[PDB]
Amino acid sequence: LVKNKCVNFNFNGLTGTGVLTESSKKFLPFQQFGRDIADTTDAVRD
Amino acid sequence: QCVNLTGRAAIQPSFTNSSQRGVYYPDTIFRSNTLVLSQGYFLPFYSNVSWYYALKRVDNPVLDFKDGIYFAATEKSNIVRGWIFGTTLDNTSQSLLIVNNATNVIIKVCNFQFCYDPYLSEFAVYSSYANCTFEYVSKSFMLFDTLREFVFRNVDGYFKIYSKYTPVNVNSNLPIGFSALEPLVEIPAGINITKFRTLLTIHVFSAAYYVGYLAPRTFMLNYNENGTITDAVDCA
Amino acid sequence: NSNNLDSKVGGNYNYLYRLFRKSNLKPFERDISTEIYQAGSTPCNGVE
Ligand SMILES: *[C@@H]1O[C@H](CO)[C@@H](O[C@@H]2O[C@H](CO)[C@@H](O)[C@H](O)[C@H]2NC(C)=O)[C@H](O)[C@H]1NC(C)=O
Ligand SMILES: *[C@@H]1O[C@H](CO)[C@@H](O[C@@H]2O[C@H](CO)[C@@H](O)[C@H](O)[C@H]2NC(C)=O)[C@H](O)[C@H]1NC(C)=O
Ligand SMILES: *[C@@H]1O[C@H](CO)[C@@H](O)[C@H](O)[C@H]1NC(C)=O
Ligand SMILES: *[C@@H]1O[C@H](CO)[C@@H](O)[C@H](O)[C@H]1NC(C)=O
Ligand SMILES: *[C@@H]1O[C@H](CO)[C@@H](O)[C@H](O)[C@H]1NC(C)=O
Ligand SMILES: *[C@@H]1O[C@H](CO)[C@@H](O)[C@H](O)[C@H]1NC(C)=O
Ligand SMILES: *[C@@H]1O[C@H](CO)[C@@H](O)[C@H](O)[C@H]1NC(C)=O
Ligand SMILES: *[C@@H]1O[C@H](CO)[C@@H](O)[C@H](O)[C@H]1NC(C)=O
Repeated sequence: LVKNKCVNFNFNGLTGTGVLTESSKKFLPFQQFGRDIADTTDAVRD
Repeated sequence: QCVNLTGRAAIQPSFTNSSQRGVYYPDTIFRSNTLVLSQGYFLPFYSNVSWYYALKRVDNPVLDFKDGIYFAATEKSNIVRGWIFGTTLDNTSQSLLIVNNATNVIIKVCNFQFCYDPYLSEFAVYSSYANCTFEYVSKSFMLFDTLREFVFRNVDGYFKIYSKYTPVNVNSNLPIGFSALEPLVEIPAGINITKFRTLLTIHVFSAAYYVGYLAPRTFMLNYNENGTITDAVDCA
Repeated sequence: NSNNLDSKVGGNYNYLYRLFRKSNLKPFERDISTEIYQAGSTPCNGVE
């Protein structure tokens, strides 16, 4: 996991380009992805 | 073996309403600080609900599973144990049985010859069964009063169950408030369901159960910072 | 294709299908009943 750089992440079949930082969000057991106001993914369980 | 409980009072339903009860999560996505508008099948706000008592009177009548059922149970002694869903409720068609014993739940999709009056005690429900397509064993759904709420929906070959459990006060009446049920199970059954009966243990210890019907409506739902539903509006 | 495994010289008659039904099936729904379909009036009562 190359961190803090512009990369292609491909997490569990979801691909894209971005930067990864730790989060304090808590997910229910049936959730893995999270979407914000613009509906794009922001939080991913690793 | 089957026996007929002679000596009960005739079943008579009372009536109340489901004020802001029965709203379930429609998606498996984490949203926070957002308000969303949704379409679907929901239990209308302030809707008429039927009331049944299990106190020498046992209420186990055949009801009509139209589009989805909201089933609430107020109980301190766990009298209510399970359900049966089907159409003919004979051995000519396939039925779904959900029964909770002390430790686990048992789900079965077979051809059952249900008795004229099903009740637990032994297991005096069906004379015999055959051609079991599906079998499941999990953990008890039902592991002073305690309110247990369920939503049973039958969509696209899948039986979907959403549940919630809260300890309430001795006022057995369906509390006025807001509830947000959470997904529980999806059973691949692939059957036709138009009727259902409730399974009641008899020793009779007090219990009460309320039934409501889902209708097609639009709802406005609210999410908080932590990602849980906290308020909703019935547009119609 | 499975004409090597599912065909017998005398004939294979162990595969079945439903020919008559009162109404169309819904998605991912199954029907294994074996009642007697009633083409017209005058109910059958299993006479076939
Ligand atoms: C449902 O169950 C019955 C009984 O278990 C099945 O009928 C048996 O089928 C086998 C195999 O064809 C025969 O050898 C037996 O003689 C049958 N018994 C009787 C009493 O008819 C029936 O085939 C099953 N149906 C399905 C769809 O699986
Ligand atoms: C699910 O079961 C019901 C009841 O058996 C079926 O409704 C019947 O449909 C036929 C076909 O038009 C009618 O002649 C009957 O009068 C209906 N029964 C009742 C009680 O109204 C229904 O078709 C089944 N669903 C599917 C998808 O087959
Ligand atoms: C219960 O009563 C019905 C008639 O109402 C009867 O057909 C059935 O056999 C009875 N059950 C018994 C005797 O176990
Ligand atoms: C719903 O029932 C409560 C009592 O539990 C009552 O006060 C209220 O007016 C009822 N609402 C409607 C719309 O009938
Ligand atoms: C609920 O329906 C029953 C039967 O139709 C009726 O008697 C009762 O008044 C209804 N309840 C309300 C609050 O309208
Ligand atoms: C199915 O039900 C009929 C009554 O409708 C009964 O006579 C028959 O024995 C039952 N079959 C089995 C296998 O229990
Ligand atoms: C209850 O159901 C479970 C199924 O997991 C079974 O193993 C057990 O013997 C049953 N009875 C009791 C008393 O737990
Ligand atoms: C979210 O949960 C925390 C505890 O983990 C709690 O302190 C906070 O009040 C909750 N958020 C809201 C809006 O209640």
